[PDB]
Amino acid sequence: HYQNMNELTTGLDVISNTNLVYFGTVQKAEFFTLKGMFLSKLRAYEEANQAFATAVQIDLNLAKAWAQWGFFNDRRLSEEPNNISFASNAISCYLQAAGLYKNSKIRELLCRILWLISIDDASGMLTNAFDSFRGEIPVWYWITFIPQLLTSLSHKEANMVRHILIRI
Repeated sequence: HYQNMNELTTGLDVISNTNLVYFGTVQKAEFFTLKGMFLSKLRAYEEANQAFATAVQIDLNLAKAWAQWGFFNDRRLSEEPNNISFASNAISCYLQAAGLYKNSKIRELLCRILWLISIDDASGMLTNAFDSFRGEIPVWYWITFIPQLLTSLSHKEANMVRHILIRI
């Protein structure tokens, strides 16, 4: 039901009502994201955000929970003058959906973060939150964007691109 707009007013509650006891939380977050991302499409600012904010509490994994909150912060911050530090949340979403989402296409969100570096003026909270991650990063998957990451060396604020360059 993710397409076909008109059923989204009754596609939310038709799935948000069962929520059984599933002998383990290997799929609870994909519940609390997917109906939550039905609230991402239509303008529902608050219950999608807390639904993602509790689905991220369930496993701290299955990075589509980390991703679609990034797509929803794209849907928010594509609509306002983007001087504010509200995309630091988005770069933390794409970055902490980049590493652990393994063995599939990361080029959408990694090609997103290569643009989100250069909205940098003038808050350094973007590169501070970029520096704030610890864990795994897709060492092999940056390679395809390495021309676009070397002709972005020439611009200012490349002192965090060097962390991507150094392990390649």
